[PDB]
Amino acid sequence: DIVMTQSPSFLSASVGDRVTITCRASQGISSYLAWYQQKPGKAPKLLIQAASTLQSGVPSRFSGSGSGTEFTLTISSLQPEDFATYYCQQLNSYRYTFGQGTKVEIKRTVAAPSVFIFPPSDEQLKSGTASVVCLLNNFYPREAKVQWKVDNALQSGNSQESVTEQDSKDSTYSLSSTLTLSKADYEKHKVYACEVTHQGLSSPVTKSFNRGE
Amino acid sequence: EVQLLESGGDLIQPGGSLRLSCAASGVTVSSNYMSWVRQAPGKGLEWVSIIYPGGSTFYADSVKGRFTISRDNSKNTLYLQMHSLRAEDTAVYYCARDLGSGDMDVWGKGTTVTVSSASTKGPSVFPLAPSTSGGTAALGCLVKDYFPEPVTVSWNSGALTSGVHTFPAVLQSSGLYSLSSVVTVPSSSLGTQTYICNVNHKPSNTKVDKKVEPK
Amino acid sequence: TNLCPFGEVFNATRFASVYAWNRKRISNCVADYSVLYNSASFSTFKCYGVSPTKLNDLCFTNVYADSFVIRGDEVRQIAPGQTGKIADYNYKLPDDFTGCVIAWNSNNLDSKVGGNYNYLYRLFRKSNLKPFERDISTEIYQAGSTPCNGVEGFNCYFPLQSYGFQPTNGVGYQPYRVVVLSFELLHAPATVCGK
Ligand SMILES: *[C@@H]1O[C@H](CO[C@@H]2O[C@@H](C)[C@@H](O)[C@@H](O)[C@@H]2O)[C@@H](O[C@@H]2O[C@H](CO)[C@@H](O)[C@H](O)[C@H]2NC(C)=O)[C@H](O)[C@H]1NC(C)=O
Repeated sequence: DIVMTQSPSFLSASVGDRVTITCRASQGISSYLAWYQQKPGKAPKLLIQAASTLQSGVPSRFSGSGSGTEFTLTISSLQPEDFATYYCQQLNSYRYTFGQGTKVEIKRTVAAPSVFIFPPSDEQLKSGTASVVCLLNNFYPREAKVQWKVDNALQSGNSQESVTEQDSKDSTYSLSSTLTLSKADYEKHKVYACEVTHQGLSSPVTKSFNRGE
Repeated sequence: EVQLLESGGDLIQPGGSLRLSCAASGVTVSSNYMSWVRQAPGKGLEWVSIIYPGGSTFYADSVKGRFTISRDNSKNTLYLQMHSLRAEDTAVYYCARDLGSGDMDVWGKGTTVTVSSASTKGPSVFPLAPSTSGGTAALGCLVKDYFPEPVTVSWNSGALTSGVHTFPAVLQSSGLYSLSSVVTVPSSSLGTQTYICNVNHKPSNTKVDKKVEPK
Repeated sequence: TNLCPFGEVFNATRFASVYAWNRKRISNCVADYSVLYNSASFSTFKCYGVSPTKLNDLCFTNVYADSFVIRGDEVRQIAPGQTGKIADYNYKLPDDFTGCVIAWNSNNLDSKVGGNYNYLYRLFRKSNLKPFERDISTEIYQAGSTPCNGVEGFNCYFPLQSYGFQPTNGVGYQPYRVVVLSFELLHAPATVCGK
């Protein structure tokens, strides 16, 4: 069976850069390849058909080439809104085979997060659960470290985090961390804090509050 | 003027059945190669089935004998009948027009199929209230303990979009989902501009409007 | 008395496209089937309802040789009860088909460096062909609500698509020459027999 290997799986490039994604077929498939763009939370969009034909409604900075076993998708001037996953597809096959996909991230200037801490609502504590939330807003790069401390005591196993996809306009991320205690344990302590370390910060940032005030 | 509108996704228990629909306009379903393409959470694209303009049908191995693609010419609608559904059938299902060689230029917005034993539960929505740092402040909504995905959050019925971040949902140990949606605003507007998050959870037919204020 | 002209069919220099597949009637001759089943030059030799080596003791009223070029991937469609673009829209064998399907790799003849586009197949047709039906029309196919009136465009497609045979394709994409032999039994005197 013909296999389609796509490389690289991930790439980061700066706005204006020339980007090239490769799709290799395990044997000669002539020009029977299509390229798709899928932005997060959207259906895929057909960019190129027949290896090199630019589909109507695709910016001319997208271009395909290739024949036989090696095909390229080139973005000649990377834009922030080009953040997406890109897929190749072997055409004219019984199998309708897709490539694994290449995720394209925009490389932008290091941006420090803005940190906010949110106490649990009085309404939720009525149900017997406390959710403390730490927001890390608009930062780059994606790597960030959040530590929860409850009266100078590091927490473990009682928090979960989530990161937005890269913003399509400013290429930043945002991170959300939730610390979940029972109402009982929540009222045994006073100082609730999340400590953020990030490359954009010249020193770790602490956002705290005192349960009560 | 060409659109593929799909519906029929729901929470379904393993071994159950479900029929997805795809209403077309601008394209004539019966004259085209029409495919169903699905995508599991975080995974790539997987072709599922196709119906030729002449009526021949074909199916991927993983669904052969369980799914049945069909079409209703009078209603200009594509169908995907699923039986003996499995957990690995959980995905976002798209309908697409195949230009003939496999290249699909028209896609629908997709419909979500969750195959689980768990029952449906609507979300609890708690306020993330502002204190605020500098000239700008942060407020949000905690959307807690719902099942299954997805929910969608908007602010001020869709008027407030700048500075809005709705985070992807984390799966708690209880089996329920939690998710947060926040928006940064100027500190000055906090006392003279109301902020409401609109949480829509189709699987439970629930829609929650939470008014967020400071304390 | 005279020998059946199989060489004109199998050793023909140029072959038809599958949408315009070519039929030759073979009648009033002695058929030497040993020339075919004793050949090491075929990659597919499938017979239905009859045995190839046991064919010279049979008589027929007419023999029909249909021949065309298709992908290697698609020879599997030249058989009873198949579906796909070729069987549905180009060449359709009946379920009760009696005869033989013969195919050999012709990448040495039918592929060109920049790609050979002389061979076409029908991509768009509203319904399937009946067995042995033949469609060589070139009407613009209307894929949408609005009519085409002969103008190619969006939702208005030329029904024929080109193969484009390049010599470095994989086997499934290389051109294969196919010959389908049909054995006609009428309540009429025979004209084709083996030695
Ligand atoms: C297809 O042709 C081969 C070879 O044909 C040669 O060139 C032709 C134009 C013609 O002039 C032939 O006489 C030439 O030999 C045929 O293969 C030959 O078959 C005979 C038996 O009939 C055998 O004795 C020879 O050795 C074979 N020669 C070669 C080179 O293989 C073949 O029979 C032809 N196919 C059909 C269906 O007739």
